[PDB]
Amino acid sequence: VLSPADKTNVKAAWGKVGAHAGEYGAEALERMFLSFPTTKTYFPHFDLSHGSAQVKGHGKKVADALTNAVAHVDDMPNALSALSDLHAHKLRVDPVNFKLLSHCLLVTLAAHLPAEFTPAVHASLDKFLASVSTVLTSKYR
Amino acid sequence: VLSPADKTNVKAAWGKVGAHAGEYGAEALERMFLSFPTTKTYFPHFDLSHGSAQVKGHGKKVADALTNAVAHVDDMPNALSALSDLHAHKLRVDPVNFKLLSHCLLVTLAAHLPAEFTPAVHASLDKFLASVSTVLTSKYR
Amino acid sequence: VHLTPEEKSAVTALWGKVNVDEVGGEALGRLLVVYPWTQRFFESFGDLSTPDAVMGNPKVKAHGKKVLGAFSDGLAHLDNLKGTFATLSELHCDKLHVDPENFRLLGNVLVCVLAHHFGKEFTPPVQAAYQKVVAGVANALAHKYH
Amino acid sequence: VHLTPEEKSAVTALWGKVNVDEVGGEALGRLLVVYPWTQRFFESFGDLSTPDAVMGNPKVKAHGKKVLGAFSDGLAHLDNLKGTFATLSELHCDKLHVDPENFRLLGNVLVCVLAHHFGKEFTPPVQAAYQKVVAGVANALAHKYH
Ligand code: HEM
Ligand code: HEM
Ligand code: HEM
Ligand code: HEM
Repeated sequence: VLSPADKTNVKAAWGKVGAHAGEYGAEALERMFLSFPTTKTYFPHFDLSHGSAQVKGHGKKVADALTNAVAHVDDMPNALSALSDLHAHKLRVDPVNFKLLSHCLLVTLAAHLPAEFTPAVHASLDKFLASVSTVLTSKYR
Repeated sequence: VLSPADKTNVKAAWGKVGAHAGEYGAEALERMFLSFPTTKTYFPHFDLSHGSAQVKGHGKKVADALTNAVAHVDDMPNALSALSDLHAHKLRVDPVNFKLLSHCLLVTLAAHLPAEFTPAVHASLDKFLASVSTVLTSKYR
Repeated sequence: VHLTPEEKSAVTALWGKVNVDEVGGEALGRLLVVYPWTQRFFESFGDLSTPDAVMGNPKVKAHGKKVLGAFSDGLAHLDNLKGTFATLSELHCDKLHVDPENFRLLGNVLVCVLAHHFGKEFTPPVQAAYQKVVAGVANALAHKYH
Repeated sequence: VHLTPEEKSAVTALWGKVNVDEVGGEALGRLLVVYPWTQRFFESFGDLSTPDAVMGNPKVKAHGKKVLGAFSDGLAHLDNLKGTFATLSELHCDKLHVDPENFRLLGNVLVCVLAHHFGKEFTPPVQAAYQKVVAGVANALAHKYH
């Protein structure tokens, strides 16, 4: 449940992510509203068209959050506190949506990081995102 | 997450259970084979019929466990390292099945605690079994 | 749902001692309390802060009424659940966009509550039948987010 | 499933680029590596000990062919999916008792995989068309459970 090997691979993947991060985060949002329209439902004060500078600005924020999380992997509950309150209490996102976004992030990490995206690596990111997610929902269960 | 409050009712309610724990762990098992037959596929080496002694035997085993977990409700990750390995690695039980059992355990508790199954307790109990389930499937991480 | 007839009867007969004025609140209230994110849909009802808040919410109360009332209708037309939750699905999948999983939830907490009222009477075989009924209804309000 | 003609095209377009002999196993292997409890169903395969073990097992790569093959029929039948998968649905539900959740999980690793091969070419719109498909396939496979 986030072994080192796991914390090592995450690291690399995100390692090889760099600054494209913001754009990568934006790309996942865009793939998520695309394949998971309903999700659009939480972003009504948003320009959700193809080049949304808003979407651009968020993709950044989200990615930024991941970098952090990646950075405090063994302390996420704490590194991610704030958002847990934002998401559970404030936004009240149906926990489900979390699975959709990780699937989207994954699909974008793979599309860009072909060489790094390997079963084990894929397996380690999945578990990673999986925790980030669990933490962002702790306010529920 | 097990808020303090949460731990209170788990104890208060489990404590209420007492020695019926066997019955209920058997009632619960039984409830699952019937409402969800899909789960019966993991107990081929058993007689799943009503009277059944084999199930009773296993029901006590479950009850006992719920017990030792309620105890160390504070550190169930260590409190279940064995069962965890067994469920994940040996049995490779699908994580979906946990949610079905917890539900039929809930439905057993409630069946036997009218004065005590309040919408607060309903809730705490619901959280802890999930806690339990997480651990029991954490090795899938 | 299928349901054998001994099932057909158990669902029923039991369903016959249900103070609807009462169960439909418990159920809609417990849900709001147990699976909290469900609250965003009923922001309008007001204070849902505590369980007692939720529980004492007359709006919560009057609504659960509406729900179970739909249940009985559905419960009456097992043979063709789709006809019944006709407009229902449209509303949830379409105007509201509520994840089907939730429907699934509302159902289980409505089993959980029957178990509370009827104690031993709610039997494993009985639960079994209801469980069937619940899946049906769920799927019926679902198959409109396709 | 519904699909837009620049949708229905595009899928099919990309699909034609697929090395069927291969993709099947990258997906299946990855499923087994990423969601280990699915290994239960494939105990007879040989050694699934490791990722490489799994990714390299010939029983895995061969069956990866059969599965991708199912996907091709579906594509040729983006309407009568139900009709198309009826028999498999039987194998899968009635006999193997695989949880329907596992199909969503499979179609989602094959999406990752397609993304994997095609890079920039699997734009978001492309993904979405595929998402549609994969999902239809899933309901289709899980039919026998409804
Ligand atoms: C990968 C997991 C996620 C991460 C890291 C994440 C991160 C964030 C962050 C950092 C913010 C606020 C940042 C700021 O304004 O400074 C935010 C807001 C938000 N999140 Fe998430 N999020 C995640 C998942 C989700 C999901 C699955 C949804 C539901 C579709 C969601 C819905 C929202 C919405 C609507 C907002 C705020 C929009 C606004 O500012 O009006 N989030 N998220
Ligand atoms: C909170 C939920 C659960 C608890 C507390 C639990 C606990 C246990 C315990 C204590 C044992 C026996 C260990 C021993 O004999 O040393 C066991 C075995 C087993 N469990 Fe579970 N378990 C849970 C969930 C499940 C689920 C959801 C399934 C799938 C339906 C499952 C399937 C099995 C099987 C097949 C065995 C083997 C018994 C045998 O070898 O004959 N368990 N479990
Ligand atoms: C699954 C069993 C359910 C049944 C039988 C049911 C039934 C109903 C009925 C009869 C109405 C009112 C229609 C009218 O009077 O015009 C309604 C409305 C509504 N339901 Fe449900 N419902 C179910 C599940 C859910 C779930 C899971 C949610 C969200 C968590 C939900 C949220 C809503 C909301 C927001 C409304 C507002 C309609 C209004 O206020 O006019 N329902 N439902
Ligand atoms: C979701 C889309 C899926 C498709 C299109 C698919 C396709 C197939 C096909 C074509 C076969 C064998 C037919 C034959 O040999 O004549 C098969 C068998 C099998 N499938 Fe699936 N599969 C899917 C999902 C799954 C999942 C998610 C699991 C397990 C979690 C699974 C487990 C199995 C197993 C264990 C067999 C054994 C076949 C044998 O007896 O050799 N399948 N599937």
